[PDB]
Amino acid sequence: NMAGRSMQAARCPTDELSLSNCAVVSEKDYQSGQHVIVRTSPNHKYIFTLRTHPSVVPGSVAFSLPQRKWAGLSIGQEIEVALYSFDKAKQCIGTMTIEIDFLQK
Amino acid sequence: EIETRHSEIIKLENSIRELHDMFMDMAMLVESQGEMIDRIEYNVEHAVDYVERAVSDTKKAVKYQ
Amino acid sequence: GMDTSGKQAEAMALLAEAERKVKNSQSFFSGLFGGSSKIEEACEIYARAANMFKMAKNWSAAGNAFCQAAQLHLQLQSKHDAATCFVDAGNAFKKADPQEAINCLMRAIEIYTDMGRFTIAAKHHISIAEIYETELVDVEKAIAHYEQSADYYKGEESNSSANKCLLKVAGYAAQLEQYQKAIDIYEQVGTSAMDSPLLKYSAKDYFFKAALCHFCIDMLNAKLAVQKYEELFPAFSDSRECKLMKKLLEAHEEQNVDSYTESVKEYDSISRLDQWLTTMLLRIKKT
Amino acid sequence: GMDTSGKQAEAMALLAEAERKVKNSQSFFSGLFGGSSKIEEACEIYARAANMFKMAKNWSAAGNAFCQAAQLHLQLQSKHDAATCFVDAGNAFKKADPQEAINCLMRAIEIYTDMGRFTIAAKHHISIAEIYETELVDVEKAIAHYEQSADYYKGEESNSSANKCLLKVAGYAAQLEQYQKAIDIYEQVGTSAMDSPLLKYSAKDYFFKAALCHFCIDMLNAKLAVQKYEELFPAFSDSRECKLMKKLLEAHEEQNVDSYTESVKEYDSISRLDQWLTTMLLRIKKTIQ
Amino acid sequence: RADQLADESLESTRRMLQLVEESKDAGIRTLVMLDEQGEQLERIEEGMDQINKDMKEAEKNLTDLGKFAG
Amino acid sequence: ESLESTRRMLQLVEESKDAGIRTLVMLDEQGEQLERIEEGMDQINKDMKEAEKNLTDLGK
Amino acid sequence: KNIDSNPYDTDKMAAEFIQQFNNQAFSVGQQLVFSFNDKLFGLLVKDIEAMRQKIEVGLVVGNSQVAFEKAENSSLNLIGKAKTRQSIINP
Repeated sequence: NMAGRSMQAARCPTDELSLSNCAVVSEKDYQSGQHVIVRTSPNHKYIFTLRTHPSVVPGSVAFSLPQRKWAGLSIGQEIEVALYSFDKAKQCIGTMTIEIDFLQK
Repeated sequence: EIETRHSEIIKLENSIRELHDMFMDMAMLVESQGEMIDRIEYNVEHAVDYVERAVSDTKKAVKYQ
Repeated sequence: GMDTSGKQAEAMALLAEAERKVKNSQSFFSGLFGGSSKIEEACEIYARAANMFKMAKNWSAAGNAFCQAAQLHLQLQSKHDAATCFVDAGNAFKKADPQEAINCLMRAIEIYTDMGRFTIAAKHHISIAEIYETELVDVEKAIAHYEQSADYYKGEESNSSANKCLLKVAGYAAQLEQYQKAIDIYEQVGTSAMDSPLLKYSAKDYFFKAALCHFCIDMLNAKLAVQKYEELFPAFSDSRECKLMKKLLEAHEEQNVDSYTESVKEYDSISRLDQWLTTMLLRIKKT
Repeated sequence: GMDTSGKQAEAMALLAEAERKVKNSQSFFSGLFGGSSKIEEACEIYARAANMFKMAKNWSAAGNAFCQAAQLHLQLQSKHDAATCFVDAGNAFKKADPQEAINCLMRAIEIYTDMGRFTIAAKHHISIAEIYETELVDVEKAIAHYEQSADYYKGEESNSSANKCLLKVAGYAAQLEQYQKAIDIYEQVGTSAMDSPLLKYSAKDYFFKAALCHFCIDMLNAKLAVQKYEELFPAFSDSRECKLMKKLLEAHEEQNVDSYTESVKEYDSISRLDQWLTTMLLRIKKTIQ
Repeated sequence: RADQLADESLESTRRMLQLVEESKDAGIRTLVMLDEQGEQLERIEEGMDQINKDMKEAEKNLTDLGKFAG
Repeated sequence: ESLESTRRMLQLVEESKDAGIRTLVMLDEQGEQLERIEEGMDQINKDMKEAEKNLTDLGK
Repeated sequence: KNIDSNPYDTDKMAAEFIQQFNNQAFSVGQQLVFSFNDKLFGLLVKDIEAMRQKIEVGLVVGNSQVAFEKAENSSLNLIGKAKTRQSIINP
């Protein structure tokens, strides 16, 4: 976890977890709230906040479709995950701008 | 002008069809050649092996003498 | 004709005085111990009786004679002659009953691999694979034979034969829905064919088939895969295949059966399709 | 797999058997003086061990055994067999160690050319150049090997092979080496096909390449050579390449990079590039000032 | 607009006729070429099989003669 | 009529192309094979010359 | 993925429902999948009336009667008598 471990990408099991924007991991592997860095290559790391789910098989992390098309992920692809710790004194979001549009035309 | 274009289209049709026939004949002849080269490969390799073992055995027999 | 059936009768009689030759082996070679050439001419009459049978269209008898001649001749000597006789028996058995042809061909394969002659062994492996396919239904044994023959061919840099064998294997595996091996093989062969100026025109078809196979498993990564194909080969998008695949994948985003139905009908309107592509599309586009 | 492990086990056993056999042969030559059958049978054991070892899928020791057997065989005044074993060992090492493969292949080349066979020597030279350039990054030695192969081919009026080798050499030189040799080779090969049986309409491209090379040198040489070819080969007058070149020449004359860019874009739109003309055209555009 | 129509149409006829003639001479020439290697490889068929028969029979007779001498 | 004629033209041209590509592949296979057969022929020639000459010399 | 504009006969569905679900417990708000003319539909029990006293949980029997009303803002076109529309004017 701290150093990072190899994981198999899986599909999100529930719609709610898909809407939660959090990576779904097994309680045996992680806990909910944990921030992990997903490494697909030396130059591609993506930060996700974890949410454990009983349906998630250990050794795999579930991601929703928008997460998959953002991180360029494939279900069943190998990823390396290491727990990440924020510098709350510096990494707490004061103001952030969001571009929003209707999801379905 | 348009009459010349009709002549051109007629000529092009003729040429395309006879090109098709030629190409088909090419393919037939080529595949035949491939088959029979294969048979020759087989026979040549067999001759190579037989004659190599032949020379080996003959030289061993001469050594026995 | 009929008189040649009578002479095949006296050719069973020829095998019969070959049986008298093995009766010599039983009792008379005690005084004819030096008659190893007598055994050789017995094998020769065996082979020629087998040839008269063959001309007489008696495939079972010709194969029996060939196998007996091979067994008698393979007295730990003249092994290559025994291998030739075994392959001749296998060819005779090809028609009618081919099962024992498999065993004789395997024995010849072992003899040749013992000798090291890998082109002959691999072509015989292709022969047994194709007779399995055309006569029997087992495909896994054909797949293993094809893999073995392709390995032997690639051993001696015979790249094209291995490439075609792997193309057939990938096609069969795709029919057997094991898409990882198929995509591996198709990508390999396409990226190899594009290397040299003699085959660069073929790459499009291999890339299209690999794209279809990849698209079968994961919709989402299909777009990334096709983008990778495009960027790797700038001259791929122009091809009608890439445009059609893009149309199909973008249409799949919206649940409209028509879109892809008329896409495929229009594409077929310029050229006919094969069983493999039509079946694959029918299976995949169901969902 | 059982097949592998068994193949390596029996190969080690056979190698030990061959070593003890050769030592006992050294002993017996003085002890009994049986001639040379002992060494020959030891070489047969070595060859069988090496072939089943390369069959075990392991290569380096296979080629090493081939080299040892060939050395011991040539020790008995037998040359062609040793050279064939050298070639096989080099082929085996091709995927194991380039240096030893190159050494053995050069040995085979020298010994063959000593025998009197050129085409085999030229083929080995081409293979050496291919392996040298494909994985090792260098050209000059490859250029030399290709030139030698072409020379040997022309020695036996093998026009096609020497033509291809010289064309490749000229292309590589134009890429990196200076241009005069490219000019000469390209022009000679192109003009040596005016009466080709199938290639009557081939030399055109070659001339264009030459023209480009000439244009890479200077504008005046470009135009003068262009005219010379215009008179020499009437058909080139009506080639699309002639009009493209003339348009590029007149555009670069006035120093309007936009005209050159649109011309090259229009050519690319009509016809796909080749990845060799684009580099030369970029280099030409680099010097518009 | 008929001007560019006539221009492109003349260009089309010229190119199509020329290109067809090039394809045609190419093909006819090559087809005439094929037969030569056809019969050449036939004749190597025959020469080779004669070699094979002769050497096989020679070697077998010589082995028999050597056995007779020994 | 010209429209359907050009449809025919397209179909014929693409068909000829598709088949010719395989024609070329086959011819490449033929060329690939011939060098191996040539090497085997030269090897047997050398072996026969040396063997027969050595045997004849030994006969003396 | 299987949405279509084809009409679906409610009366035949009602018979199929009785045929499929007769003698089975049903509760208000229950969700189930129903197979009708090889088409899968999602059904939600909205109201249940005893054989006119209102009941919370009931048993479907052969003589039980079915009245259909399409879901809010649904495009389903219900025909037949076993029913009981949107205002063309904005609410």
